[PDB]
Amino acid sequence: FDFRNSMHMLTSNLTFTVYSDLLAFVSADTVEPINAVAFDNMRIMNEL
Amino acid sequence: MDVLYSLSKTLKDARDKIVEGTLYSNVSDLIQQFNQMIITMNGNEFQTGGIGNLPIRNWNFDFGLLGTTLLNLDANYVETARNTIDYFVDFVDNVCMDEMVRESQRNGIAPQSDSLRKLSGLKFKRINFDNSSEYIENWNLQNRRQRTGFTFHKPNIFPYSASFTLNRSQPAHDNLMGTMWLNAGSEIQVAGFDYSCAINAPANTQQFEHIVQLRRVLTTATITLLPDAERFSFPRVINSADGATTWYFNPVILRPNNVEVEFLLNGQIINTYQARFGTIIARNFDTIRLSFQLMRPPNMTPAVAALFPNAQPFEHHATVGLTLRIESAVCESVLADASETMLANVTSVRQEYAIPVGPVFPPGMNWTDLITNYSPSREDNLQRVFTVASIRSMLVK
Amino acid sequence: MDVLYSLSKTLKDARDKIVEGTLYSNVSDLIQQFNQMIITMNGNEFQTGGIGNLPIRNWNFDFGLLGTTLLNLDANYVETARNTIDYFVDFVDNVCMDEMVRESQRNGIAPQSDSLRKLSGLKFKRINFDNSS
Amino acid sequence: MDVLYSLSKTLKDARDKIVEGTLYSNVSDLIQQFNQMIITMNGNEFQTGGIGNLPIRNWNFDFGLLGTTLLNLDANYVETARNTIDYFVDFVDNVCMDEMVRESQRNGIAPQSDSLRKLSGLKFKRINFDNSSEYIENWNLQNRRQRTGFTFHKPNIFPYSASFTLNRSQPAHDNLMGTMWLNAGSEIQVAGFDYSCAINAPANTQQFEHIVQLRRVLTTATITLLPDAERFSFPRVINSADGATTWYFNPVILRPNNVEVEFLLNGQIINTYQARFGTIIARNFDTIRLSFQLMRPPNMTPAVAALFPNAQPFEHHATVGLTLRIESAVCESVLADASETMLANVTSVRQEYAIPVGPVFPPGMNWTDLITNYSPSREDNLQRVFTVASIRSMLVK
Amino acid sequence: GKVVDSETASICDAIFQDEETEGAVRRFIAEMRQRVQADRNVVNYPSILHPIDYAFNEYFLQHQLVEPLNNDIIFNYIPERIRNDVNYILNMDRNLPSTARYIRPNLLQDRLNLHDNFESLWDTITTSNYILARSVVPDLKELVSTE
Ligand SMILES: [Zn+2]
Repeated sequence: FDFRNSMHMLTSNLTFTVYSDLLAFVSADTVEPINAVAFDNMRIMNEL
Repeated sequence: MDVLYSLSKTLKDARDKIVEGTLYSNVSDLIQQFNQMIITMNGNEFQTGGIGNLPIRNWNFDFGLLGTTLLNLDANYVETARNTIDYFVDFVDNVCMDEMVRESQRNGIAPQSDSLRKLSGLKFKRINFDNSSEYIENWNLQNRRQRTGFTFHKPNIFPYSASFTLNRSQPAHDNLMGTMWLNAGSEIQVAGFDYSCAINAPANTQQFEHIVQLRRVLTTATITLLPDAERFSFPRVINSADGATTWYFNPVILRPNNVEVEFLLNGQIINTYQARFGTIIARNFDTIRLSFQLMRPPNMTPAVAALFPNAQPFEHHATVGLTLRIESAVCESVLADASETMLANVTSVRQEYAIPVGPVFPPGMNWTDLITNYSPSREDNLQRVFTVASIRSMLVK
Repeated sequence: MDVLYSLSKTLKDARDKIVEGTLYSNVSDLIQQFNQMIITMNGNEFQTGGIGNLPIRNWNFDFGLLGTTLLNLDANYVETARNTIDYFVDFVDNVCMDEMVRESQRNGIAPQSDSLRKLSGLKFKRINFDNSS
Repeated sequence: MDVLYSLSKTLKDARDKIVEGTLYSNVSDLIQQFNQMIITMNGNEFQTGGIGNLPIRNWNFDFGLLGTTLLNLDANYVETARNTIDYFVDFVDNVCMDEMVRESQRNGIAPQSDSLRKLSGLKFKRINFDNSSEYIENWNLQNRRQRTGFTFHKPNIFPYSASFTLNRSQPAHDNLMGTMWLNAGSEIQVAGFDYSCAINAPANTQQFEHIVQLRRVLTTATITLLPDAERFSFPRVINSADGATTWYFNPVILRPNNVEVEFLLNGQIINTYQARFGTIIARNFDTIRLSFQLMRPPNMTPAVAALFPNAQPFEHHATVGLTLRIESAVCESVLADASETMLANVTSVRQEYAIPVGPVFPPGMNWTDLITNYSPSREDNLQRVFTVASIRSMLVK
Repeated sequence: GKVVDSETASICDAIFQDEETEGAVRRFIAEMRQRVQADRNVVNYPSILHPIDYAFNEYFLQHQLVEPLNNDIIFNYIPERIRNDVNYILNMDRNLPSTARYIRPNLLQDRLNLHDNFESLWDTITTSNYILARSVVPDLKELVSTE
């Protein structure tokens, strides 16, 4: 056993915060069904 | 100013004491000092140049401290350091140079540059250290009204002067008597000539004398004094005093008789030597007086007698001379000498950057002109400028 | 023989692809190959020279591998490596030269030197690679 | 500097290994390296130009990365990449060119431009990789310092020199003896002539000699040596040494007798060849000495006898010669040769952008002038400049 | 001085006292302190392991599979579509500390081509993916009275 050859220095980061699931932070509502539109843009379900 | 100094012995005692290998505690007292600096710096902005062909460079600071650890310095430690020093090196250079040109009359002894005027600031003094560099050692003691000079060499105290004085002459210049000399640097050569070989002189002896007044006192001078002036021992055709014609000098050399050298200080004889050739000491003087004589030989072999007739034409001109060289000396004022590069450094930086002639120094930092009229202002500026050159040479040669 | 080759592209593609900085993954496929060598070697003594003005330098082996850990090579990594390569360099030179003089009328196509005759050995062929020269 | 290199093998080993098709795997070890770069960059503003006719394009950095979420590269992947490379290409060009002109006496071996001075910075070293390009391979080895070296086909070691030396001549130039030669590039042709055909010479043999001193040592040279100097085998009217008149040379060629070629190093014979024509090896030399003789034919048929009378006029001038060509060699210093485009690249970029003559290189990068006074400064600048040209040619030809 | 971990600690206190261990040792152990840079998030702690150990733990550090995180990335983990489908509203509300860190989802495609022999299993997949679907397909509304 030789000391100096065993002693190393450490590069470690500092204080994260791990997040899972994710999404959630997504605030999202929705128009009222009667107002749908397809790639079309004219309106889906337009037979009043 | 003193500030400036540190900045260097910092780096030298740094770029030197820090290398792949050394144990820990051989740099503890050092590392510390170092960091202290970095701190004081970071944040303060600097500027250099704006004069002649001097690159107006801008400097900034923001460098991490250290990993004050690891035992036997690992290579990786060095490189991450050298890279931080090489900004200070290339810096200081641009700093020295900037204040190594500006001249000021009234009060020229002090700092000038927008770089240094900010260094003498108080918030910076937190740095000064290890003032054993002969020059700083002397800078300080000077701001303290106190005595002490520097050790010089084959010094440069005599402004170039090469001339003659005819004590007896006539239009034909066929029977002259006088002296001719060369004072330059640390050397003096002087010859006394008498075309008549003292034929009609009292006691058949012609007296000569050469006086040289130093612009600054030299102390503790080791001097070589030798008989004869080789420089004036050969045939010459010289211009007359009025420049209207030329005369012929055809020397034959005799030993100088009753040689007496006096080293005076304020008119007082401090050292006197009678016919002593070889090495002599002149401990404190501002003037050198060399007195010597030509004595007509009382006994002459035919060959000699033939050179010295009782009547003109005088074709062989009796000449006696002396050579004096100041090998080393101490001066309370900075001077150029044969070993130090200060004058050359200052002159070189100014020449390289096409620095315009200023109000203090003669064009080209001409030494003869400078020492001939070595005013207090020129000396204060010279000392400031020489001290900076010496600070610079600790890192950049 | 083919052995010999590797020993070099090993070093070149080495003394070349290893500079203060590079992100590891440019050499992962390289480091490996390298080490493999060291192993096979260590423990076997070698002899060269023995003619005209050719010194008789002797050689030995016993070297540490190469931490394949780090992500970005630090200067310190290099130096501790270059010092180990410079023994192989100054070696190979003395190796080439030794078999670059001996000649044989009969099988003057095969290996000769006490240095190489041992290289064609089987326990060594664990090295060959990148024969594009 | 080394930085610079990578930036390229990066792109080449890139614009080459990245195409519609291939399996990711081929580039995993590659992609990575790449990205690493982008990061270090983005956010740093760069300036190029500011001299002669050199635009001053400014560059900003804000680029995305490279998903590693694929196996087979779809065309769409390429184009979104090539568009990002074409900014680095058109960049590097403007970068090389900028530092491929500036010169510095003091530190010519170093970086200059506001573009590169920022590259040697530490925060960038995070890139360097795959240094197998013959030139960089040699750049590095030169900074740690050791046995560096290159390869050249018909190198360019001899500054152009075409002249003669008359060892025996007279006003009428009707009975001359001497040598004439052409040293240029990798070739030497030298002829020794004796109008008298050694009629009054000891042993009826006239000795000749031609010495050529290389400005740099060449090692491992493969050389062709042939008898005769075709260039000096035809009738000529030449200007006299003083330029006052012209002489007539009407050669008739004989085989050079006792040919001896010596390749010397520091005055020592390293290789010597006696009358060996064809291919010879000179392993290490800084000087070539060619000695050869004209021996009057002891037996002559009438037609021959008629050319060489016992008395003047001498109308057919006996001539012997040699031709030596260095096909290949290794030099520790960069040189121009018959295959590499380095000199031409550097010279061409400077000419195209009307770059003013600087303090280091002769006007027009003139090879003869350069090699004639191949100072350390010119060599360090040449190597820097040649290495950059080689980095540039990996992408732009 | 503050140090790495338990073992690291022990060792020091231990040797510190085995008299026959160069006065240099105590020194090093002594004055050697941690490294704490608040800004940036740097922490260089003095340690001790072993060649083969450093080996390990090392790479564990150089491969901290943890990328950053901006409002922008959250926004992006979203199909290029939908965002461009007016019918749906998007908005942000929580902020993001420069502390944000996630774990790459790793979505390399098929890699294995089972869709050309492993029928048996595809059927089981489809089935699955299918039920999955029904669970989502929104129920209908407002119909015409059966009767
Ligand atoms: Zn001396």
